[PDB]
Amino acid sequence: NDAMLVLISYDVSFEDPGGQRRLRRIAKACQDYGQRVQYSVFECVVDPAQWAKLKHRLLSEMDKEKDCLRFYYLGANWRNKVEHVGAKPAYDPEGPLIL
Amino acid sequence: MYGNDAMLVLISYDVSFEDPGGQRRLRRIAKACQDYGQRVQYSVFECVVDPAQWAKLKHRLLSEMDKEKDCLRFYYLGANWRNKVEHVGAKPAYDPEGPLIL
Ligand SMILES: [Cl-]
Ligand code: NA
Repeated sequence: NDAMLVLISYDVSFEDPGGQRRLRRIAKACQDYGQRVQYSVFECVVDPAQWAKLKHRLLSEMDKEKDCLRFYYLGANWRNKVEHVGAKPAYDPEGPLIL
Repeated sequence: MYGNDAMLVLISYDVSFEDPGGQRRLRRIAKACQDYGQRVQYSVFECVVDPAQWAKLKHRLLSEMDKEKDCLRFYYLGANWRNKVEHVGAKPAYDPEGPLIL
């Protein structure tokens, strides 16, 4: 199916030992699908098969009692629904602002 | 409640803590956003706003940010944001009582 963008907000206490480990694992899982717009906010462009696989990984890595994941479904036309103002994102500043 | 023309904007404020200004700007931006929704991360905000409200809020946010040091990204979830947001796990620390989704 058509690729869509999911914006993933991972609310984790990263300065805590476990939180740091879980964030690293979640960041690694998300990395090649898009870009890291904050330390724990990820954009992932995914078709249906990719998203089913990815979502399962993320839910497995998080601690459901301590952390929370929020998914924002921007759809296939995410480009028409995202706006960037200001400095380039710290991560991959050479890439496009919008995926 | 909200009007039928209300929509959700998810605001990611990638703010620089290189100097004390960052925390100040974040405090101002958080305050501007607080009236319209909830704070889902330290610098990620949800705001439910109609067109006129958004025009005013957006202008305020752009004026408070430092455009050289910081970045603001706006994600326009539309009038049907409720069908496009999913929460898993613990309640948000800011406004832990309220609904998970506005
Ligand atoms: Cl922290
Ligand atoms: Na960390």
